[PDB]
Amino acid sequence: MNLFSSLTLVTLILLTMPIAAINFNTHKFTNYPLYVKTTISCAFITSMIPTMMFIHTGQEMIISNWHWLTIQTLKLSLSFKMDFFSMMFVPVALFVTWSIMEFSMWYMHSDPNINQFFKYLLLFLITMLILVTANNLFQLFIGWEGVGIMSFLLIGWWYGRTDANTAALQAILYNRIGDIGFILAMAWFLINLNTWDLQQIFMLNPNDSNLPLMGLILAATGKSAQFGLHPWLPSAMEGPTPVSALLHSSTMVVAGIFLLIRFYPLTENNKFGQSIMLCLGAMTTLFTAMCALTQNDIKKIIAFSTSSQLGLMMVTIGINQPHLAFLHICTHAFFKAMLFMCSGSIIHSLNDEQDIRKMGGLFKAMPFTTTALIIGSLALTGMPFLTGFYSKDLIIESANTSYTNAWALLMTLVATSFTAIYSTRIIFFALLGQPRFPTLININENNPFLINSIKRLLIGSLFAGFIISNNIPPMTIPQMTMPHYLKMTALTVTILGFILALEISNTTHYLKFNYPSNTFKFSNLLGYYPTIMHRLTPYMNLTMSQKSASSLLDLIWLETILPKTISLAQMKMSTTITSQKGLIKLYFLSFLITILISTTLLNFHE
Amino acid sequence: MLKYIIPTMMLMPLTWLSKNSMIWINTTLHSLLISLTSLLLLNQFGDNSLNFSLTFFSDSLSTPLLILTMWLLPLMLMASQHHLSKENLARKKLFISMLILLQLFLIMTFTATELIFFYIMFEATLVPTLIIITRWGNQTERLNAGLYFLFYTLAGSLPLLVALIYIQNTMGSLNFLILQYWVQPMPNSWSNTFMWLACMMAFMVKMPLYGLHLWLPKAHVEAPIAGSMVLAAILLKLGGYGMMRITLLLNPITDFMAYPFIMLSLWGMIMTSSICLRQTDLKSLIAYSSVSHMALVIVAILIQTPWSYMGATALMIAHGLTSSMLFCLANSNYERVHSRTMILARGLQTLLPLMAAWWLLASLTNLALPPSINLIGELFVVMSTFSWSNITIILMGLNMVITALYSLYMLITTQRGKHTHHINNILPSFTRENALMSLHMLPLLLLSLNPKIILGPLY
Amino acid sequence: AFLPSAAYLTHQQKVLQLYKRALRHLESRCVHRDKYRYFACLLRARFDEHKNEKDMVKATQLLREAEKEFWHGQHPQPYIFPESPGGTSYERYECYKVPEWCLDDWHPSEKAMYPDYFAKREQWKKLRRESWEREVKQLQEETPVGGPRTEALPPARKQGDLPPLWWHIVTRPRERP
Amino acid sequence: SFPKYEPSRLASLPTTLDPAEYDISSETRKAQAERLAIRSRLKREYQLQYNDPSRRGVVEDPALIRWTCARSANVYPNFRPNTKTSLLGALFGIGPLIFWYYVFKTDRDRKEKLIQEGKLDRTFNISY
Amino acid sequence: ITKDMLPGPYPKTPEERAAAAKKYNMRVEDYEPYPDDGMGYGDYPKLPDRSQQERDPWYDWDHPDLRLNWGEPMHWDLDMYIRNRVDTSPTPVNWNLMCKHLFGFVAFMLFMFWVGETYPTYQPVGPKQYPYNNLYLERGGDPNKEPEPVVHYEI
Amino acid sequence: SGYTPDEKLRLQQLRELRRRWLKDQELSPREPVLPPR
Ligand SMILES: CCCCCCCCCCCCCCCCCC(=O)OC[C@H](COP(=O)([O-])OC[C@H](O)COP(=O)([O-])OC[C@H](COC(=O)CCCCCCCCCCCCCCCCC)OC(=O)CCCCCCCCCCCCCCCCC)OC(=O)CCCCCCCCCCCCCCCCC
Ligand SMILES: CCCCCCCCCCCCCCCCCC(=O)OC[C@H](COP(=O)([O-])OCC[N+](C)(C)C)OC(=O)CCCCCCCCCCCCCCCCC
Ligand SMILES: CCCCCCCCCCCCCCCCCC(=O)OC[C@H](COP(=O)([O-])OCC[N+](C)(C)C)OC(=O)CCCCCCCCCCCCCCCCC
Ligand SMILES: CCCCCCCCCCCCCCCCCC(=O)OC[C@H](COP(=O)(O)OCCN)OC(=O)CCCCCCCCCCCCCCCCC
Repeated sequence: MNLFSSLTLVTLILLTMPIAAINFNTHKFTNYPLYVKTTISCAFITSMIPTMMFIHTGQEMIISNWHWLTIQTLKLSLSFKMDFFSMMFVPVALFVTWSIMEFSMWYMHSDPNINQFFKYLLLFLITMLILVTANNLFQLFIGWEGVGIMSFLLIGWWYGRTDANTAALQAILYNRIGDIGFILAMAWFLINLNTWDLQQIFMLNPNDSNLPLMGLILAATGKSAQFGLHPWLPSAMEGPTPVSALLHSSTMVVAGIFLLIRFYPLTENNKFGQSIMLCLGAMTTLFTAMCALTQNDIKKIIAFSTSSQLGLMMVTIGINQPHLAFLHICTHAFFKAMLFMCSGSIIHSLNDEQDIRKMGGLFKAMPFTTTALIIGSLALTGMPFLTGFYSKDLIIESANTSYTNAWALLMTLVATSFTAIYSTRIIFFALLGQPRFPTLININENNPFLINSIKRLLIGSLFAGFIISNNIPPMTIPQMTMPHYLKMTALTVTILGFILALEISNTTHYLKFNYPSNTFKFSNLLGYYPTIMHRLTPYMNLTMSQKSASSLLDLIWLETILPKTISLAQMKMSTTITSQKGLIKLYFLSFLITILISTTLLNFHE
Repeated sequence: MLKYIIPTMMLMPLTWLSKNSMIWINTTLHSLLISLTSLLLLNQFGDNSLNFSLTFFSDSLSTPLLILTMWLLPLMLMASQHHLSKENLARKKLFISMLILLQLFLIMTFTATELIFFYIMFEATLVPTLIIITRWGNQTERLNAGLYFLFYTLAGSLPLLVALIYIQNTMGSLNFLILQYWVQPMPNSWSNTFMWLACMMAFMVKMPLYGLHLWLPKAHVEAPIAGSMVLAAILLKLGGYGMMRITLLLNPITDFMAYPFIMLSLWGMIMTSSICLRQTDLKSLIAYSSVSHMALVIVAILIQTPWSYMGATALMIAHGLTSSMLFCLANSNYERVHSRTMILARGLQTLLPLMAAWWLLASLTNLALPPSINLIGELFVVMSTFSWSNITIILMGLNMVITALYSLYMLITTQRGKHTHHINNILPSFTRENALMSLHMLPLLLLSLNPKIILGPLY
Repeated sequence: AFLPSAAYLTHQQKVLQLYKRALRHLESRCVHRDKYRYFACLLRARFDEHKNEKDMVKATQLLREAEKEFWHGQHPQPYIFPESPGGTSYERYECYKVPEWCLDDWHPSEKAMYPDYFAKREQWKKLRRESWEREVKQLQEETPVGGPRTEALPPARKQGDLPPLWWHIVTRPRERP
Repeated sequence: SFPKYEPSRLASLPTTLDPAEYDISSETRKAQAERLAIRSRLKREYQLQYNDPSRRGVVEDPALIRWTCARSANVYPNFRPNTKTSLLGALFGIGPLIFWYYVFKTDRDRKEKLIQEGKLDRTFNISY
Repeated sequence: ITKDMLPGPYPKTPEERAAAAKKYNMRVEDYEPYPDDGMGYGDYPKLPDRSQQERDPWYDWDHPDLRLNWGEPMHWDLDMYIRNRVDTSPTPVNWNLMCKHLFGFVAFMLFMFWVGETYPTYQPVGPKQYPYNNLYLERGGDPNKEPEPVVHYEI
Repeated sequence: SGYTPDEKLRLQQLRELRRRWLKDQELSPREPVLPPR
C-alpha cells in the first residue's frame, strides 16, 4: 500500500515541479527542454512501479487525500482512482510524451519561445493525468477543460497566423458543445444519485440512465471528434507537429473514448446507449476514413486516420467490449504518435513542406523515417503480431461475432479497408516513386534527438501490443470460436484494400487525364461539412446577433418602449403645460371653469 | 461594523490633509490596511449570523461582498491615478473622496440589519457613482448615461420604498433578524402580486434584468475606470444581495411570480452573449458580458434552492473580480491607443507578452475554467436550474458555448494576429498596470483553494 | 480588376493569369513530373492555337469559355506553396515580426547590451528625419492636382535624396526573425 | 456542355466567371480609374502620416470611427417604427419568451403532477 | 473627427447622396445605401457582402491581417466578415449540390443504421448460460427471497 | 513589357537601402555586452 500510493502521487508532483521551475525563474535556463524531457522520463520510471504491482496482483486504491469542499451532502475531495485504466494509461502517455518531447527538442529548436512550448506541453500532460486519474466528475471536468484550453493554446501557437486562431476557436467551439452533454451528465448524477464520485454511481447503478449516457455520448462526440462534432480535429493540424503528435493523435483525443470506457458499468446495462455508440462510431470511422482517401496534406491524412480510429474505438465500446477499446487506446498511441513524428521529419527535411504531391524518393534519402513510417503504417493497418494487431484484430473478431447492428459492422469493415488504402497512399506519395520536392536537397535526419525519439516509439510499435496483451488480466470472455471466413475477416479486407489501392496508385502514372467525379469532390472537400456548416451556422448566428439582438432589440426596441417613449411623453406634457400666452384673462377664465367643475361636476361643496 | 466605518471616514482627512504628491500613496496604503482588517468578518457560525449591534450584522452572504468591497478601493485608486494625473489637486481629492464615500455607503449597505437602512444606503450609492460618471467620464455620452443610471434605479426603487414602509406598518419591523421569525406566507392576490413587483423590480434593475439593462452598457462604458470597476464589481451585486434578503418575505407567491423573470433572464443570457459576439467596443463587450453573467444570478435567486444561492453568491464574487480585471485590461489598452474600438489595436501579444498572459487568464476565468470559483458558481447554478427543469440545460449549455466564443474572440481580436502598423505609442506595461492585474487575478485564483468562504449563508 | 499600379487588367494579362492557374491546377491533378510535363505541353499547344488571334471579341469569348473550362476542371485542393496565402506555413512568422520602433522603448541597461547596434541605429533615425521634409516636398511638387491617379511612388531624382516614403519599406522585418 | 456555377450568398461568383469583369467600355474604364484615384489619394494620405518620424501615436481612421458610430450611436436616430420593424421586434423580441415560457411551464406542471402523485422516482434526490 | 464626417440620416436628394458618397470616400455611382425601411442604417453604404478572404492577398494592404485599407469604407459587418469568421469565397462545387449531397449522405446513413438496427446480425448460438439460477445472489438478489430455479442441462 | 525606368530606379534605390539596413542588422563580435554574472 505504501509504495503504490507514494509513487502514484510522486509521478504527478514530479510533473508539476518544472511548472514551479519555469515560474520561479530569473535567468535564461540551462536547457529547460532537456529538464522537462528528463523529468517526464523519470516520471515514466516512477509510474512503472505501480503498474508492475498492478500486473502482479491487480492492486487498486483510491487516494482521497484532500477534502476540498462539502456542499451539504456532496463531499468533494481531491480523489485519485488508481485502477486498471490509470495504471495502463499513465505509463503509455508518459512514454509517448517523453518521445514527443525529445522530438520537440529537434523540431521546435529554432523557435525562440521553446520554453513556453515545453511549459504548455507539460501543462497538457498534467491536465491529462488529472483527467485519467480522477475519481469524481468535478476533477475529471478540471482535466477535461484543462486539455481543452491547452488544445487552444497549442493549436494557436503561431498566433500571427489567422488559420491557427480560427482552428483553435473552432476546437473550443466543438469541445464546449460536448461540454454541454458533460455538464448534463454531471447534473443528472447529482440530482438523481447525489454524487459525482464514480463509486456511488456504480454502486447505486441506475436503470433509467438513458439521458446521462446521452450526455456522455455528446461529451465523447465533442472530445473524441465523432461525427457531427468531428471537423475540429483536422483543423487542429494547424499547430506545430509535436502538438498534433501528442495531443491530437494519441493523448487528448482519446479522452471522450476514455470517458465512455470509464462508465462501462453503466454502458453495459443500456442497449440503447450501446446502439447509439455503435452507429455513431461506425458513421465516424466510415466518413473520416472516406475523407482521408483523397487528401494531399499529410497531417490531414493522419488526422483523419486518428479520427477513423476513434470511430473504431467508439464501435468497440458499442459492442460491450470496453477493455478492448482501452487496449486499442494504449495500442494506438505508439504508432500514431510515431506516424506524426515521421511525417514531421519529412516536413522538416523538405523545408516545411506538408503536401504529399511534393515528396517521393524518400525510401533511400530518409531511410530511418521510411523504416519507421512503414512499420507504423503496418501497425495501423493491422499487420499480424505488430502492436496494432493485438487490439484491432480482436475488435474485428468481436464486432463480427456479436449481436450487432449489421450496417455498423459493414461500415466498420469498409473503414478497415480504407485504412489500408490511405496508409499506402502515405507510403506511395511520401516515400516511393521519384522526387517532386524542390531542387536544393537539405534532407537530413541525423540528430540523435530525432533518431532516439523515433526509436523508442518504434520499439513500442513492435512490441507494446504483445507486452500489454500478455500483461493485462482477463476482464471479459474473449470470443475465440468463429467460422474461418469470420476469423479471417480483417486480414482479407485489409489485403483487398492494399490491392485496390495498389491498382489506384499505379493508375496514377498513366498518361490519362480525367475530370474529377462527384465522389472525388465529395471525398476531397471533406464531405462538404466544414464547407457548409462553418459558413452557414456562423452566418445565421452572427446575422442574428447583430441584426436582431444588438440592433433591433437592444438599441431600438428595448430603448424605445421604456425610456424613449416616456421621455417624449413627459416632453410633450411639459410643452402642453408651459405653452401659456401670459394672458391674465385666460388664467382667471380657467379659474372660473375650475370653480364650476368643483361645484357642479365634482361636488366638493357637498 | 463600526471598526470598518470609522477608518473609512478617517480616509477623508487622510486624503485632504495629505501632501500633494502623497494623496495616492496614503489612501492606497490605508485602504489596503482596511482590506487586511476586513478578514475579521470571517467569524461565521453554522447556526447564527455574526450579529454586531441593533444596526449592523454580517452573515456569510454579506461578508464576501464586504471583503470584495474593501479590497476594491485600493485597486480603484491604482487604476484611476494615471488618467487623473494631470487633474487639479482639489478635483483629484474630490474623486478620491467620491470613491471613499461610495465604499463607506457600500460597507454599511451590506451590513444593514434593518431594511429601510438598507434602502437609504442602497440609494445613497447612486450619488457618488453619478458624480464619478458624469464628472470624470471621458466622452460626451456620460451625461446621458448618468441620466439612464439615475432614472432606471429610482424608477425601480421608489415603489420599493412604499413596499418596505408597508411591511414596516404590517409586520411592525423591517429588521431582517426579526423577519426571519415573523415571516408570514404571502398568498395569491393582485395586492401581493404588486407587492412582489415593488419588492423585486428595483433589484431587477440593479442586477440588471434583460430588457431593463439599458442603463448598463452606457454607464459602464462612459464611466472612468474606477467607476467601471465599482459598477461591475459591487453595484450589480447590491441587487442580488437585496433579492436574497427580500425573497424571504415573498413566499409562496415567488413560486409563480418568478416565471416571467426566469424566462427573461434565461433568454437574456443567450441574447446578451450573442450581443457580445458582435461588439466593436471592447468596453461594451465587457458590459454585455456582465449582463449575461448576472442573468444566471437572477435565475438562481428566483428558483431559491440552496445550491442556487451558493452558486449565485460564488458567481457574484467571481464575476466582481473577473469583470473588474477585464475593465482594467481594457483601460490598459485604452491608455495607449486612446480608442475603445476593439479591432484597432491588434496583435498585442507580440508587443506586451505578460499583459497578454493577464488577458489569457481573465478570459479563462470569464469562460469559467475549472476549478475557478467562476466555474463553481456557474456549475452550481446549472445544477440547481437542471433540478428546476431538465430543459434549462439546453439554454445553459448554449450560453456556455457562446460565452467561451466571445471570451476567446476578445482574446484573439485584441492579442493575436498581425499587429496594427500605424500604432507606435504602445508603451511597455507599467508596474502599476501589472500590479493591478495581479491584485485582481491572484485572489481570484487563491479562492479556488478554499472556496467555502464565498458560498453564502447556507454552505 | 484590382491592382496597385493599373486600374484594370488587360486581356493579355488575363490570358497569362489563366495560363498560370491552369498549369498549377494541372500540376495538382497530374502529380508525377513526366505526366505533368506531357499534359503541360498539350496545354501549351491549346494556348498556342488561338494565340495569333487579332479579333478582340473572339479572343474575349475564347478567354471566357476557357475560364469556364478551368472552373469545371480545377483541383479542389490545389497545391499551394507554404508561404503562399492558403499554404500551411503562410503568415506563420508574423508573431515574430516585431516592428523597429519597439527598440526605442527599451531600457538603457539592455541598450547597453548592444552598443554598436543602437549607435548604428541612431544614424539611420537621423538619416530618416533629415530625408523626410525633402521627400514630402518632393511628393507635393510631382503629384498633379486632384491627388495621385495611381498608387505608384516616384523615385528620388537628386543625389543625396532618398526615395520618398522609404522607411517602412526598408526597415520592414525579415521573413525569418 | 459544362454545369454552370450557381453563386450563393455564402459562396459568391468568381471574378473569372463574372460577365461584368470583361467590359472594355469607357464608362467602366473611367469608373475603375476613379476608384484607383480615390484609393491612391487615400493611400497617399495614410502613408504620409504613417512614415512620419515626428508622429508617435495612432493614425486615426475616420472610416473606422464612422463605422463604429454607424454600428452603435446612429442606429436609433435612423429608426422609424413601421410595419417591418414592429413585426420583427414582436417576433424576435417576445416570441422566444412566450415559447420558452410555455415549454418550461408545461414541463414543470408535468413534473409537479408526477411528484405530488408519487410517480416521479425521487429516491436518492436530496441535493436540490 | 467632427460632425460632418459622421454618418447621418438616409439621403433623399441627389446632392445629399453625393455629399454622403464624398463622406464615405467612394464614387457617387458606386455608393448605394441600405434601403430606408427604418432598420437604422442611415446613409451607410451597402458594400457587396464579401468576406475579407476574397480580397487580394498579394496586394500591399494597409491592414494586412484584415486585407483592408486606410480610409476605405468598411462593410457594416466587417467584424463578421473577418478571416477568423464567415467566408463567402467561391467554392469548387455549387452550394445547392453540396447541400443535396451532404443531406442525402447523412439521411441515407441514418436510414441504413435504422434498417440494420431493425435487421441485426448475430451468431448461430443460444444465450449465454450462468450457474446459480442465472447468478441470483451475484446480480444483487436478496437472500431472504428464494428465486425460481433456473436449471441448465448438458447438450 | 516589364517595369518603367522610374520603377526600376526606385527598386534599385530601395534595394540598396534595404541591403544597408540588413547589413547593419548584424552583430558586433563584442555584442551582446553582458553584465557580470
Ligand atoms: C496559499 C498558498 C498557495 C500556493 C500555491 C498557489 C496556487 C496558484 C496561484 C496562482 C498561480 C498563477 C499565478 C501566476 C501566473 C500569472 C502571471 C504570469 O503569467 O506569470 C508567468 C511568469 C513566468 O512566465 P514568463 O515567461 O517569465 O512571462 C510570462 C510570459 O511572457 C507569457 O506567459 P505565458 O502565457 O507563457 O504563461 C502563462 C501560463 C499560460 O497557461 C495557461 O493559461 C494555462 C492554464 C490553464 C490550463 C491548465 C490548468 C487547468 C487547471 C488545473 C490546475 C488546478 C487544479 C489542480 C489540482 C488537481 C486537480 C483537481 O499560465 C501559467 O503558467 C500559470 C500556471 C498556474 C496555472 C493556474 C491556473 C490558471 C488558469 C486560469 C484559472 C483556472 C482555474 C483556477 C485554478 C486555481 C488553482 C489554485 O510567472 C512568474 O514569474 C510567477 C510569479 C509569481 C506567481 C505567484 C503565484 C501565487 C501568488 C499568491 C500569493 C499569496 C499566497 C502565497 C503563495 C505564493 C506561492 C508562490
Ligand atoms: C515544496 C513545498 C511542499 C511542502 C514542503 C515543506 C513540508 C515538508 C513535508 C511535510 C508535508 C507537510 C505536512 C503535512 C501536510 C498537511 C497535512 C494536513 O493535514 O493538511 C491539512 C489538509 C488536508 O486535508 P483535510 O481534510 O485535513 O483538511 C481540509 C480542510 N477542511 C476540512 C476545513 C475542508 O490540507 C492540505 O494538506 C493542503 C494540501 C492540498 C494539496 C492539494 C492542492 C490542490 C490545488 C488545487 C485546488 C483546487 C482543486 C479543486 C478540485 C478538487 C477535487 C474536487
Ligand atoms: C423600473 C421602472 C418600473 C418599476 C416598476 C416597479 C414595480 C411595478 C409595480 C409597482 C406598484 C406600486 C407599488 C406597490 C406597493 C405595494 C404595497 C402594498 O401594500 O400593496 C398592496 C396594496 C393593497 O392595498 P392596501 O394595502 O391598502 O390594503 C390591505 C390589503 N388588502 C387589499 C388585502 C386588504 O396594493 C395597493 O394598494 C395598490 C398596489 C398597486 C399600485 C398600482 C399603481 C402603480 C402602477 C405601476 C407603476 C410602475 C412604475 C411606472 C413608472 C416608471 C417610470 C416612468
Ligand atoms: C449524440 C448527439 C450527437 C450530435 C452531433 C451533432 C450536434 C451538432 C450539430 C452541428 C452544430 C455545430 C457545428 C456548427 C458550427 C460550426 C462553427 C465552426 O466550426 O466555425 C469554424 C469557422 C471557420 O472554420 P473553417 O471554415 O474550417 O476555417 C478554415 C479557414 N477559414 O469559424 C468561424 O466562422 C467563426 C465562428 C464564430 C462564431 C460562431 C457562431 C456559431 C455558434 C454555434 C453554436 C451552436 C450551439 C449548439 C447548442 C446545442 C444545444 C443542445
